[PDB]
Amino acid sequence: KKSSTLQQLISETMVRWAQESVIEDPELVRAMFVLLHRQYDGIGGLVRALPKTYTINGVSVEDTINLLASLGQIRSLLSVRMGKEEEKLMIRGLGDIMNNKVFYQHPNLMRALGMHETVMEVMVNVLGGGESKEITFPKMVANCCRFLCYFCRISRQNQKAMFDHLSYLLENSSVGLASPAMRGSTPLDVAAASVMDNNELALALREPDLEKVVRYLAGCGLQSCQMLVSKGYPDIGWNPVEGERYLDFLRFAVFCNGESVEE
Amino acid sequence: GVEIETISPGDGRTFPKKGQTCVVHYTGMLQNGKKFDSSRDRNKPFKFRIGKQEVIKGFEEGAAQMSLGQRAKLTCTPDVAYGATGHPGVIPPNATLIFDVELLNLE
Amino acid sequence: QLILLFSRTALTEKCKLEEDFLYMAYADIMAKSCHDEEVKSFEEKEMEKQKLLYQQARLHDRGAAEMVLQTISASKGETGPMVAATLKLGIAILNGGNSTVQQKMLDYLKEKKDVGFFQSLAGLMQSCSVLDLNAFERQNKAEGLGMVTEEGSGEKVLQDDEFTCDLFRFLQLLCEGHNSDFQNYL
Amino acid sequence: LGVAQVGRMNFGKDVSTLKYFTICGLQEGYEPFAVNTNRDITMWLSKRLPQFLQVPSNHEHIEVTRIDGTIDSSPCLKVTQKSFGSQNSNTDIMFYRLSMPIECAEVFSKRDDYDFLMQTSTYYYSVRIFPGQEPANVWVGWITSDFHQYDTGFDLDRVRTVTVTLGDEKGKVHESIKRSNCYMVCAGESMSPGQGRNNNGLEIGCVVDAASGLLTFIANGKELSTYYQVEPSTKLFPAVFAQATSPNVFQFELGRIKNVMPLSAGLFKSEHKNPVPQCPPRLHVQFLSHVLWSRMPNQFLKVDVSRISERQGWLVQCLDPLQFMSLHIPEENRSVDILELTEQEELLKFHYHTLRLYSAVCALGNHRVAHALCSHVDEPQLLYAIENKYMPGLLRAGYYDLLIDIHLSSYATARLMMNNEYIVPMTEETKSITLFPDENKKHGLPGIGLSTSLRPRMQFSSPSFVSISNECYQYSPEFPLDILKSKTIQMLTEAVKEGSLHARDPVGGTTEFLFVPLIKLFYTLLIMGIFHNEDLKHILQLIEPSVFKEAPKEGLLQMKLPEPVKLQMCLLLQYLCDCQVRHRIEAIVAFS
Amino acid sequence: LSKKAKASTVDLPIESVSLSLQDLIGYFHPPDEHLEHEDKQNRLRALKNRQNLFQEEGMINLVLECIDRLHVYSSAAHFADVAGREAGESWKSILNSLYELLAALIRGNRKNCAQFSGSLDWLISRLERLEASSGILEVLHCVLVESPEALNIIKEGHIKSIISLLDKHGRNHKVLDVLCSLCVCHGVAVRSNQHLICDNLLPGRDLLLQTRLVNHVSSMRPNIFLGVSEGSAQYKKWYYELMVDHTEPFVTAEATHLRVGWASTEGYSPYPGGGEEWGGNGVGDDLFSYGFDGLHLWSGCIARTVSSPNQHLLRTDDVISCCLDLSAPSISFRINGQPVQGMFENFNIDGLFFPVVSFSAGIKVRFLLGGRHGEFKFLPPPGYAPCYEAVLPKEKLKVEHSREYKQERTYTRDLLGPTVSLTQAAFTPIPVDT
Repeated sequence: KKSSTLQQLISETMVRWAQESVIEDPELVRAMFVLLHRQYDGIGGLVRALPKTYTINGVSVEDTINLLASLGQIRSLLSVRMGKEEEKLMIRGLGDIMNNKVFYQHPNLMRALGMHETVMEVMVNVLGGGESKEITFPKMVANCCRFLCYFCRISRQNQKAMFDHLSYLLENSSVGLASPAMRGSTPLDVAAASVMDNNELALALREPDLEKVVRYLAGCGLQSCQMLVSKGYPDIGWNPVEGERYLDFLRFAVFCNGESVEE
Repeated sequence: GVEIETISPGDGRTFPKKGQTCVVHYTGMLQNGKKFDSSRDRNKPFKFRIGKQEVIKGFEEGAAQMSLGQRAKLTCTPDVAYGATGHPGVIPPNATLIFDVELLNLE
Repeated sequence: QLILLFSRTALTEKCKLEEDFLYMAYADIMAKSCHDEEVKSFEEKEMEKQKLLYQQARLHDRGAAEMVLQTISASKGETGPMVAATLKLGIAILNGGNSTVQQKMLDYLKEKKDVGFFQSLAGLMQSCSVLDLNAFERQNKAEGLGMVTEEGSGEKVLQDDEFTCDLFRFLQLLCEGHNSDFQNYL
Repeated sequence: LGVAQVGRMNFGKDVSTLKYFTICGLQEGYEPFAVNTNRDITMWLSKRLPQFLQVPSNHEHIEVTRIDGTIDSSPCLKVTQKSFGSQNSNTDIMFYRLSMPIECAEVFSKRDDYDFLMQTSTYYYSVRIFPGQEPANVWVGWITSDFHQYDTGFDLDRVRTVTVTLGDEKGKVHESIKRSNCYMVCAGESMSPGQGRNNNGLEIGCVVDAASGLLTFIANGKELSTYYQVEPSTKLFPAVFAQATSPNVFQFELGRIKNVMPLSAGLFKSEHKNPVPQCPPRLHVQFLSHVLWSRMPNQFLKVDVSRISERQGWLVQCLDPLQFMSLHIPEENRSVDILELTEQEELLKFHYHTLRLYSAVCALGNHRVAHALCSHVDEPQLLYAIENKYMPGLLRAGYYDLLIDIHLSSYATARLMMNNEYIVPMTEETKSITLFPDENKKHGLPGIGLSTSLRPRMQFSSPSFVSISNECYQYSPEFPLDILKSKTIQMLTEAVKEGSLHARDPVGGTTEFLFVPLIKLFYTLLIMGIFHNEDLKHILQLIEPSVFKEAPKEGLLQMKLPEPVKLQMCLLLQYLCDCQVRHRIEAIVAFS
Repeated sequence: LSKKAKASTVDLPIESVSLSLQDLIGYFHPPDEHLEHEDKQNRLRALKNRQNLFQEEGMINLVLECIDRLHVYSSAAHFADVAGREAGESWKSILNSLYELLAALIRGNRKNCAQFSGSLDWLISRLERLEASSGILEVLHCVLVESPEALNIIKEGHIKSIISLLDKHGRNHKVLDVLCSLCVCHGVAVRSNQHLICDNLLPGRDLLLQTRLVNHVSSMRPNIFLGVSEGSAQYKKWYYELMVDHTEPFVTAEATHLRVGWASTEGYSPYPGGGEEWGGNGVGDDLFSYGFDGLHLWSGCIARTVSSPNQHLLRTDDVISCCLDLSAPSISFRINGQPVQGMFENFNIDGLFFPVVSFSAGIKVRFLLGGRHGEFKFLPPPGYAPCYEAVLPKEKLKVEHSREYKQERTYTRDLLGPTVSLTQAAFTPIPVDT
């Protein structure tokens, strides 16, 4: 009989195409079977959509729209190679998002949107660009780190979400430790904020992360700072500036809420 | 630097007063005859306020010297159109511009 | 066609096996179609056995066993939903010690000389985790402190128990029935 | 057809027109050449006006070699004969020229020294007529793009010319301008003292002062009496009219003389300040020839002519507008109907790649570049390319993609990034949302109905190059979306109707070229969300009349489409499923 | 051979190098399309392994060194003079084979293309050379489409050099493909590259083909042929009028075309000479026609502004009177009875002249030829004869299309061959020899 439903129409059309011809396009085969699975998994669509649905009152419509526009600009900045104009746009977008009140009063909305993750891949791409040599756009990287720290301070759930990305931050904790006036705007600072004043996250901290931090501290204590001595500072045999940062991170790891984590 | 040649005469009495909004249809051409802009292509009359620095000064003066309902050919030298820098991607540096401008309405 | 698509994706030379939501979905679909789960009589048991054989033939007559082997080889010893779904599908196809499926897998392995399959198998075994007393103690300390886990229950102790069980069950099913050839091949 | 011959071709587009088809051909199984075609077959015809084109490598009479300039010898383009002194060898005047012109200044001002050398606007080239070739049969000078006079008896006295005389009201002639398309002097007349041509061949040097538009000629170091005064902005092609009386005929020597630029400096903007002579590969020798076709237009202007009366005379009336898209070749100063590129394989490929580059430079939200491109490709051009049925498929796809990328890609991607997110303001409109339209639990058409989920705002900036606001570089340029959507619906309906019978003349030459760009444009419009209510209902009926009816004619889903068209239909069905999920989410919130 | 140590004692294995280069190209040949998927994957894996081994052994640097040592010479003739014949006619082939080998070595290999970033600047410096242009272009295309780090080093000068390659070598779509790769790679746009390419390629409008929408223009003429010749019996002076009942200035986005005047044939041939026969061109767009648009005198597709009392573009209720003088070659116009301060003169008089008007859509005009074929709104100048007096006794005065083909049905269209020369239009009584 007639399908009379989009689900049935799609299902029998895909089956008929597949059994009528041997499709030579892997992309076409993938699209056909994705459509078939979507038709046969109607509940799965809701299972995927409800985590990403969110309701708001009529008052916050305008500033929610403004936040969504800013987040759309930031997301569009992903498919563009990073430059000075891109840095300016990202800085102004992050500033607008911070100035918007919905960012404060709806942390769950931000977490569902995954904008912290978006800033995270922005930072990882920019660090990878010139990871070997001196990184570019320190102002933008500092702004991203400040945004991530603020996200961590907003709520505990955001803190856990950012803690889920701890391994990379400790891997690239040596971004701007030497540079002064950038304090509080470093991936190490983001990791410290993610592990700050949260006992369950201090417990979730594992030995390899602390081992990496101690390895970095040992390297700083063994060698001088290349960029300091390049500026022309005396070549002492160690790196107090970065050692202090690593010691501060270890302090945050071992001390929480006025009591020491014994393990 | 702007020189004007009539094509279809206007009323000859009404002229754009200061602070008015001139509504025109313009077709832009380079000196070699290659079109670069035309409001008739977009099918939307171009509105601009006189003396408020909204358009290039050559077009500004050409529209100022025009009566209502008139059609004119305005030639603008580079120093009154875009200077030595030009417009990136559309007008080359040191380019003289020719505009076929019809003054539809004044408001 | 679907199985050929998955097999070509697995056979494509890649540094790492990317996650494929389509692959998880359809591997689960095929595994469920295979297994399809007052004592039953001998006639009922024979009916169930022959029905399972027919359902397994529906897949292994279209390259499902080769697909499973290729995906396991492409996993390169990295645990994840890819290899988990692949192992579940392999178990579904090999349930009951399917001699035809065992023969097909052994023939494919011998004719391809796939060292990567066994290398990835060893890597998966090494990556399989065990009980973590440190994690258990930390979780017990958290519970004593009383902090409510709004997220899911902490599974850091023996994370992929079901994955370990299904990997070793797939290994056992590969040798069920005293399959001497594949026992020696392992 | 020869002299005074009249014929009529019938391709059998209408079988009833054929008068002898039934007698012989119908029973034998012969089909008319246009038995299954929805358009008139384009007819090409031999071109009456000769045109300049590059000398072929397999030409039976002409051979051209490019001697590279040495440290002491200037670069040379040597024009030489192939089969002189043999049977049926054509002995006729041939018209050679250089592929690139020298353009005079827009406004006429009214040992070599380096400063004068760099600041001069005077260019030189020379033509060396070889010894043994009679100079009386060789003409050296300049021509414009208007030269098309192929005459076996060429002489300077039959050159097309005119004089425009401008004076004021009281007579008093103010200016007299002589205008022609050929500016040459005969080598035989230019010689004057008879010599043996043994120390060197005849070396006639042509000099153009472009700042003054002055053309002068030098015979053997002495200025000839003949000179020319060309108009401003005149493009003069170096040229030689030679009749072959020797194997080796002449050389375009692209050298220089004292205090004069070479020709390459004038021809190429990159080498404008380079006094070193050059012969880049773009500069080649073209010759006048008749071996080329012309494309007859598929539609002519409708002209009404009637003798009104003895007093009123003859009335000629024309009202129906017609337009064609003209492609201009810059270095040749000529234009051609873009529909003629269906047989110009190199130009078609280059223009398709140019369209791809246009897409690339504005790809991924480069609104400034999009506004810049709006000057080169405008809305009339885009709409004409979209509608035209005789456009080559490559250009059709390129122009569809260019339209989408300039005007629609930014907002389409902006909404696609959010599509998987559902932010529902909780208002009375949201509360009014229900899962099913009425008590009868029948699914409504996807897309239609009230939707309250937050979506990005759609804004566009009007592209104008006379303003200096510097604020329109945000947002994509404005396009007539209402015209675009209506025209797309009409075009897709026509495509479905004509392809249901599977004609042999699809738009673009293939059914994929017919459907892929049009369906892509329709999908982009759907993604942007311009379609609403009635238009969506019509297009859903086009997609599938049976399922999507509101409570053989086959929709696209059952038309036996190719693989790219199947992929695009999969995209459309994916969007419809996404719309259904969006509606479900809104209804769930409303109940909640 | 360099450093002025030229001799025949040197060893130059030209044939061995050529054979080894051919073998290497065959060794690095990519798999073909018709192969099965598994074989294609195996061949790709083997090729990638070969490329990695060669790169780790530093073969790319050796190939670059060979390329540099070969380009120290200007051309094949120079290399032949320096080294000998066999080297001279093997120079170009060896260089092309080396470039092909480099492209095969670095094609599809991210690591190799990333390593080639340092040498990219040296590669682009020799694009202008005709010998190595195609090979350098292919190598650059491979590197750019593979390595983002390749794009991260491209500056304004390199893009300008590529655009100059377009300017000096002609229309090559591979250059456009290279520019597209510069603009976008791996789904990531580069604003710097996009802006540079736009600003350095588009505004010139001198390399890429330019597109414009142009109104169709039709031309109409009476069946009257006016000519001057020795021994002819044709009156020299002629006069006619056109009155414009209606004209829409802008039927479309392009200005309406309407020109009036005289056009000449090509040597007693009835059809108009030297003009486009389909559309876009009107009176005065060649050197065979002379037109007047109300503001300009058109001839040779060049317009000169001409003064007249209350000068304006041709509009409704305009009478344009055209006067032709073949005795002293002249064409004059009068608009609404007052003279137009401009004139055509000293043109070719070896053909046949006729009244002509050209137009786009949106006009309504009326030819006034005098007599029963229209009534003149003004008085023709003394000694000027109206155009209706030139009709042959058997011929009937008619206004028809200037060109052969018009809007008809396809199967009713009359395809026409070449037309016989109209010698009978000009009458010259010829004596017998004496």
